[PDB]
Amino acid sequence: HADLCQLCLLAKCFKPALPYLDVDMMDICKENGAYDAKHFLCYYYYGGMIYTGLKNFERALYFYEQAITTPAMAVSHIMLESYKKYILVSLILLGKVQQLPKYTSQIVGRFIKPLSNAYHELAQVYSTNNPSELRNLVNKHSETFTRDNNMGLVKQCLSSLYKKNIQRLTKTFLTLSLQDMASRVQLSGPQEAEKYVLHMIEDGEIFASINQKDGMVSFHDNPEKYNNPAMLHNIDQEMLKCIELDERLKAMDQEITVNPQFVQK
Amino acid sequence: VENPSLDLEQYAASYSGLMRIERLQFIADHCPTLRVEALKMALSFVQRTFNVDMYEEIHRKLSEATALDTAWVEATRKKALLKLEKLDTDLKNYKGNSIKESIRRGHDDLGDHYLDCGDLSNALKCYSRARDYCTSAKHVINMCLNVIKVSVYLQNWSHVLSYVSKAESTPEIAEQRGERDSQTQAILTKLKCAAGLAELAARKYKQAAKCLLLASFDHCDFPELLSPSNVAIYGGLCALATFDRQELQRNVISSSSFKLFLELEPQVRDIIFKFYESKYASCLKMLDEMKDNLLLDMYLAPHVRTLYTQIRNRALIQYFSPYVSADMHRMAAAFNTTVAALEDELTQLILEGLISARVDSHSKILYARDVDQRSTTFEKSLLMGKEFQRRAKAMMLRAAVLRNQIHVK
Amino acid sequence: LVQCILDNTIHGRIDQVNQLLELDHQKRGGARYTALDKWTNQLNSLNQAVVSKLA
Repeated sequence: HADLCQLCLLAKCFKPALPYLDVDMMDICKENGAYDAKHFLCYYYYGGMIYTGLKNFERALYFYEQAITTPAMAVSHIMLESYKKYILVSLILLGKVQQLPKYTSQIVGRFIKPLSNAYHELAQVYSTNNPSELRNLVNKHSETFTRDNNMGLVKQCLSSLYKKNIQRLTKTFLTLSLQDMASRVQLSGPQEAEKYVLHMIEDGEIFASINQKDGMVSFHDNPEKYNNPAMLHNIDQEMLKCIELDERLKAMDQEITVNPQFVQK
Repeated sequence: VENPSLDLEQYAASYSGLMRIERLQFIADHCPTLRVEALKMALSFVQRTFNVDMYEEIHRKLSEATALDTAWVEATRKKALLKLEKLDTDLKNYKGNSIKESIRRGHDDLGDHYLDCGDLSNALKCYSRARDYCTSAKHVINMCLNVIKVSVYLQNWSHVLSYVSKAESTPEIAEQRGERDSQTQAILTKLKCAAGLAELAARKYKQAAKCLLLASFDHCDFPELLSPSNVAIYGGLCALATFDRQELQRNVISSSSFKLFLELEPQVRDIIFKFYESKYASCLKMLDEMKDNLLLDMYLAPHVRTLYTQIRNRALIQYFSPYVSADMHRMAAAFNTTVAALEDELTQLILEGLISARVDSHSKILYARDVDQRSTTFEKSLLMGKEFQRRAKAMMLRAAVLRNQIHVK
Repeated sequence: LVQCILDNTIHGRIDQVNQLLELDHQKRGGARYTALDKWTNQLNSLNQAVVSKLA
């Protein structure tokens, strides 16, 4: 799996590798010995890059997290550039850096983190909304962000700051002028803010309508009431995933009970 | 800045001794054209009252601002030391006579000299020994008075908190069953009143006023202690900031014990009454004028900024509480600001604070937003299901990596 | 009206724009939703404990 993902990553054909990344791995092939941790980390790192390229940050963040939580005793080159991308992807999808699992290896907390200090500083700036200050840091540490080849993932953090601030205006406002809107988010122009809101509505990240006559934006914030047959099917689909997931948990539990080693203790 | 309502008669008659100097020593020196006249009255007192160390420590600055008796302070230093040694020998005679009755006044009298002398660091350690020689309930009553007053005078708050808890449990849970419903003298009134001053420094405004409001005016006027004037101000301002409408009515508005303190301070009484009666423009305006006067204090100065912000926040929430949609022009006038400034203050109160509303900047109307209970539960339950399934899959992979014993070596 | 509402004497709110008073003929048997909220919160905390039992 690591080799296939790597091959489709060098020559960019991401679509063929999708069926082997959309399934939840539950077993690891022993392969008659060998199979060191390098192959396991490679699959859950090259898979993160593949999802990141397709702008699927929800599952890309999941893949990077699995690589970090791998038990380890020494810093590896393939794990160092996964804490770094874990921060950037979490800043794009979520509003902040997500908390790592409690059972992560101690090597990441003592050795991996100090090397990744430009990304940690980027997260610190990405806690008080100020695009101008974060712009300076990006152009200051630009040599580091371009050496690790994760350039173009920091520029998306720039855009995500503007979109996050607009998504915050819906928590306090109901109708805002375009001129006034491009003064708290530092968009510097009603025309610029007009297209920023228009893009976000099409993506679905906000519910709003633009009134060009008065130059205002009205935030509806009323997506849907839960009285639909489509929502009933949506809940049922979530039901079948959990029901079938529990069945495979029970199956693997039963095989433990009939294990000759288990019965002794 | 003018102080026409504050006559010098009320200013001087409130404090006594050298505790006045530490009040205007540094904060009151940042306002020109006002200390110069007070220096005339300071030139009559600071020489007296057994001042030895502070005689030269503070006067060195004012000397350069400009004959006198420079040799007057020389003689005082030498004579003071001789007096303490003379009476020590007489005390030791009673101890050697095996008379436990006469030694009782010895330890109490010796600790008294420490306070007036100026050196108080040795009094705290001496008072620790006196605790051991106290087996009767009568002896416990006397030594409790000294320990409370000396702890504050040194400003060691960490030790104050650890030591004041001992005084709570030591005297058999408040003298057994209360000794037939309290004594004639309201000693407990003084106990809480001292605690009220300490709690304010601990950044606990609610507990400070809570343990300051039950004060009985039976003491009337005590020249030997702090004035009642600042007691009303300290209790009133902490009352407005921390307790809600129900507690304010129960403990300040309708409590017929604290109103007597409001008589000697009429300004704070108008503050609380107008706040209760939903009159905000008058309440905030005269509060703002009073701010300059309080800024010259030594005790309320590090709390003026915090308390005022809390009071204004309470006013904003209480103003919008009865409304479902409130015009911003009426609100701006009632809060001494403009519509533009009101918008910026309400956004902070909507993002995190208690206000649940949505500002409409087109017509300048603050609409109240009510969350939909049914949709909220569906959103949270589906979110929990999504998070739970992600955790289950991650744990499932963790089981595989544990069985296979995979690690980076 | 403001004094009564702040005293919890009148159950309603004032619409200052239209000079209206909307009463509180509301608060039906919606205790089911609050019960479900407690169920979700307990399940959220319980799930985390089970995964993080040992490792």
